[PDB]
Amino acid sequence: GSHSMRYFYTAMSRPGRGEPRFIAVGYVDDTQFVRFDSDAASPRMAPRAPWIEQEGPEYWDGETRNMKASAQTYRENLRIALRYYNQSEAGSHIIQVMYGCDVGPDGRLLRGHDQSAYDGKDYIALNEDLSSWTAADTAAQITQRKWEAARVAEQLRAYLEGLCVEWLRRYLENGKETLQRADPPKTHVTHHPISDHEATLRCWALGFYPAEITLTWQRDGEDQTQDTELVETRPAGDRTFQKWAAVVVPSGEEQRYTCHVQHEGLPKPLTLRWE
Amino acid sequence: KPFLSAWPSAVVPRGGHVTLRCHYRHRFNNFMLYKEDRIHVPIFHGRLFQESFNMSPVTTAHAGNYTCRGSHPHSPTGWSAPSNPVVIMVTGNHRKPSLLAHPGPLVKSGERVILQCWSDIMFEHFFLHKEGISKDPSRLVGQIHDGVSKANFSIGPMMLALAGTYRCYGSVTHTPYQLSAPSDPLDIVVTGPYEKPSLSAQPGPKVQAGESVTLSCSSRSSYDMYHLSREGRRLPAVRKVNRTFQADFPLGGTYRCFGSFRHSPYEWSDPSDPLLV
Amino acid sequence: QRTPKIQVYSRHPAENGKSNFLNCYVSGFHPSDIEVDLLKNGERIEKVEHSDLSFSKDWSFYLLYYTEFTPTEKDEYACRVNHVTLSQPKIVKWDRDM
Amino acid sequence: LSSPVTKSF
Ligand SMILES: *[C@@H]1O[C@H](CO)[C@@H](O)[C@H](O)[C@H]1NC(C)=O
Ligand SMILES: *[C@@H]1O[C@H](CO)[C@@H](O)[C@H](O)[C@H]1NC(C)=O
Ligand SMILES: *[C@@H]1O[C@H](CO)[C@@H](O)[C@H](O)[C@H]1NC(C)=O
Repeated sequence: GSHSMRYFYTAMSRPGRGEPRFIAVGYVDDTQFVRFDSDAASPRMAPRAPWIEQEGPEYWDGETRNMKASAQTYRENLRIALRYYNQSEAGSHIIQVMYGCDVGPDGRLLRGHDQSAYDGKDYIALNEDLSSWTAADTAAQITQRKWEAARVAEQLRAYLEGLCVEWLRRYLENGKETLQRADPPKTHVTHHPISDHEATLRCWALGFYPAEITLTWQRDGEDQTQDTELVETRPAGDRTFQKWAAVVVPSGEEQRYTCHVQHEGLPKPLTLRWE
Repeated sequence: KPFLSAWPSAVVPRGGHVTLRCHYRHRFNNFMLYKEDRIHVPIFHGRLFQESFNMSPVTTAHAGNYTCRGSHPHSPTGWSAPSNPVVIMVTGNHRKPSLLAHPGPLVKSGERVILQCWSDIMFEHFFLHKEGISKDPSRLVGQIHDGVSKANFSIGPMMLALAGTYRCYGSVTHTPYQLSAPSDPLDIVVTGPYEKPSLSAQPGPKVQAGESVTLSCSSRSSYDMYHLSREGRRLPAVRKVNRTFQADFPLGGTYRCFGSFRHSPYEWSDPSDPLLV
Repeated sequence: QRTPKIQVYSRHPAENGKSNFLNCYVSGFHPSDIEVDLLKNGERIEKVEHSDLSFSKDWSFYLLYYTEFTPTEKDEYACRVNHVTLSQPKIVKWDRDM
Repeated sequence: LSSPVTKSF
């Protein structure tokens, strides 16, 4: 602990360019493990992580049925959205959904999530109590009174408290060696002249897991918070991550700058100096 | 390969209009069309469409199975692979068949319904079609029996995506893409799983010749609108002081009421308890 | 409508004459429809694979395109990206130091 | 495992 399981649905209309498309991906923490694309010949829920591949036929059958139903549902939801917002049937629109659970050190449920968006903007969300909704506009309000009538929140609460947590625990068990063993970053500092009076110091962290990490630059103990170039964390491609942090320094004071790295794969925090 | 599509519908009546679009390499720009067997013989004597092929008005000549090829220079032939087939079916060529629902048009969620399409005329094929833009019709062979041809379309497990208005068409042997006139429309409605409302009467269910009787449909759920149904009407709901939503239908027969929300005409709640007037 | 952020980088520390993987990581964009090509000496590398479409908590999409390459200092590698928010295709050249 | 709960808008 702690760990999370998330599902990401994307449903897209695209008149003239293709049939409506449904894509679903599953994550445990920062690792994707399943996917579904309705644009395949015979769409099936497919494995994306090696530790789920030895799950049996029953699992892929169940998930594929569920996903086909979800695809149908969300196509119709695109139609319904069209009516709700009084939009033309010639435009391209997108529904996004993310849902899932967070569990702690002992596998007990910490948090439930279920959020939905339409055309990039928040549409409707399940509240922390997992028994009510929050709608962002009037269409979303229609959806809310529908779901309240259908008692959706209770079924959702049921899924989040049981199946979601149990399967998450089983997954954390299937791939313990890659999901629960943090990979520490390989770190190093590089020097890149700008002017003859300025130079960039770049702190590199490579091949770390999981994705969350802290890279700071200190000038004699003070965090250069608002003068640090912090590039977004990026995937190496082998389920690990890369990050760097650059600080521009006056030449001759490279010594006064240190890079501090914290990551759960590290016993103690690192301090690096360019030499 | 290009993506071929018909707007707004592939099933189109005579006198109507349908546009064929060919999307290839992020362009609808430059394509040729083909029918079902002269596969490498472009129609209109090999006419190039610099624009989406608009057919208007639609005649029975237009009916057929289309594929398109996109202009791809620096390429084995200068043309792409064949696109997805798109069948233009022209309706209004024969007497309409009949369509009926078994057991009825009101279908509980998760349950199944049989849409039966039958006719006096010996149709070779039947097509079930749901009213809507970009929809494919379902085909079934016509069984001949006792002087009538018929076909049983099975629809289910019932969800909102299958609710709506249905028409069936017939086609004879030698003109497969020429369909009959549409049958009289059938509104298939899914009921539930929205909680059922309560039904009452004012002043009561016992009524004689002289005076008024109004049915009150009530629920704690925010139904936008109530439907009154008798065995064998539509009113907006008003929010009452005790936070109940209610409708009052000013009027024998057995009645039930169904709640429903806005912009969603084909999905109703579970039926209320019956109330006989 | 949101415009894509692009990163072009290797999976391992770049060393000339050694097997490696080239990554164009695109993110923060909306809608989903996007075009991404890995260029070598100006022209597309076929055998380019990409990850499945996912998105962030701000509902912005992200994708990883990648190919197997061998870095040399004669060859130049880049990534070309087109999107509805982009008037003209954006090209980001691979720099071993970024 | 993914949710079996229908979310019809
Ligand atoms: C349409 O044509 C394709 C090939 O040209 C064929 O495979 C398909 O069966 C045809 N569809 C119909 C409904 O005849
Ligand atoms: C077809 O539908 C109705 C009722 O199900 C009726 O004509 C007949 O019983 C059905 N035929 C079957 C199920 O073969
Ligand atoms: C709500 O108030 C109306 C008065 O118009 C009454 O007829 C109805 O029974 C009330 N509903 C409930 C649930 O008490």
